[PDB]
Amino acid sequence: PQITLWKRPLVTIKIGGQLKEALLDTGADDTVIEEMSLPGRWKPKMIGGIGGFIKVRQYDQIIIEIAGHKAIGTVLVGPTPVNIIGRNLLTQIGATLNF
Amino acid sequence: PQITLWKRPLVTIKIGGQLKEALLDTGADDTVIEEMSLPGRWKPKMIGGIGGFIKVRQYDQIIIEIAGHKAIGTVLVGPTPVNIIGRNLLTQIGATLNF
Ligand SMILES: CC(C)CN(C[C@@H](O)[C@H](Cc1cc(F)cc(F)c1)NC(=O)O[C@@H]1C[C@@H]2CO[C@@H]3OCC[C@H]1[C@H]23)S(=O)(=O)c1ccc2nc(NC3CC3)sc2c1
Ligand SMILES: [Cl-]
Ligand SMILES: [Cl-]
Ligand SMILES: [Cl-]
Ligand code: NA
Repeated sequence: PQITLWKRPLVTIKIGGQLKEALLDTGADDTVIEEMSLPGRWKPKMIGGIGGFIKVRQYDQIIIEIAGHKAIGTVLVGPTPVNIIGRNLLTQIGATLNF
Repeated sequence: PQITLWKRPLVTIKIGGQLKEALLDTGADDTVIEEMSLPGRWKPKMIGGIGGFIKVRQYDQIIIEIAGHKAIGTVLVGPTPVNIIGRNLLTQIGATLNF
């Protein structure tokens, strides 16, 4: 598909058996999801943008389905205001910016 | 161009006759640039990021070139940790996400 940018590029994702809405975010290195349980091990991490830093849990090798497309990668879980699909997963679904 | 996402989508912008580096950011509604001088009056705005809010200065109808593409629109100036080109200007340069 081709997604215009007149409004926020929100898509449905499936993660951890749950459906969520998330933002396709080319300005995000990493994928950051609101609080949820995920299986396996994790380790703490600090990530920082506008307004400062938040503490998250880093889970590796997590399968996600993004707008119908499966990928695997690291997911960060914590108190983000918005669920964000970052470049680590956008690359895996073949997403590009075109102009 | 067609920009892949294996690295940050950084481009050169020109604003006020000066070149700067900025991030093409589909997760940003608005364009936010580090402290600089812009002409005219400004209005107040708050923008919510992952770590909290910053106050910024809103300047309207600013001439800005993004990767060689001319735009004229709203620029927010404040203590952002990187220069961000958001959807208000990505739409002016005809950018889409594709996969
Ligand atoms: C968090 C998103 C929902 C929103 N952000 C855009 C992001 O793309 C942002 C853009 C960004 C902001 C920043 F401060 C530094 C940076 F490197 C990139 N990424 C970011 O915060 O990522 C974090 C900082 C690292 C970079 O990527 C890594 O993985 C993602 C999690 C973190 C780390 S933002 O920068 O806070 C932003 C930009 C414009 C904007 N415009 C707004 N307008 C108001 C009407 C609503 S709110 C608003 C918020
Ligand atoms: Cl990853
Ligand atoms: Cl590729
Ligand atoms: Cl604008
Ligand atoms: Na894991």
